[PDB]
Amino acid sequence: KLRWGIAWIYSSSNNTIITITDLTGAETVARVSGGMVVRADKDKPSPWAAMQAAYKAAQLALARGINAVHIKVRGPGGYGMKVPGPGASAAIRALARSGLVIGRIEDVTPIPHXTIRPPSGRKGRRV
RNA sequence: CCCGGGGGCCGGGGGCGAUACUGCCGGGCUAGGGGGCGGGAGAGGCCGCCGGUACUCCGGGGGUAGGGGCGAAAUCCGUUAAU
Ligand SMILES: [Mg+2]
Ligand SMILES: [Mg+2]
Ligand SMILES: [Mg+2]
Repeated sequence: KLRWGIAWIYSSSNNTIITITDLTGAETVARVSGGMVVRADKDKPSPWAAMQAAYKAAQLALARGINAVHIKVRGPGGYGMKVPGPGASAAIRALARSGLVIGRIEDVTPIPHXTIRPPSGRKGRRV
């Protein structure tokens, strides 16, 4: 008997956030971030930070009764980075090793169908 | 240098001629141009109605305490429940 849930992974260039919830996504069983598992702010987007956060969220979900999960990885969608950051792969790898039953792995980064004006002006981030 | 003769001194007018070229007058054409008909092409324009995701904000439910940012941080957001 497999109780199903969803692992949302937010992999940005500065941090990662793993939220494990029920299959409707309304009930949250666990939620970990890189700042909750890493000493300094410089290591939040580290694959180590994503790996240990995925471990902690997985043990919490297994302890609270979730044994199977789909995976939805994402980055900051719209006027930002349209790809998951550097910790999504490590997070899913730690999820797989934690003993949780994997369903479907999908990218759910929100895509603007046009858009809004992004930051940094018109000369870019360095001029 | 002076004398004598011819030429020019770029022009005006008169007379007699020529009609290729330009102009004028008349007639006729279709080669350029314009006006058409037909089937298509186009982010051409104005006007009206509608949608797509993204986004921000707001209200409620889940769930704690971080989030955001950077080369590193810090200001900043958050325990009136944030991400
Ligand atoms: Mg003489
Ligand atoms: Mg004279
Ligand atoms: Mg003289």
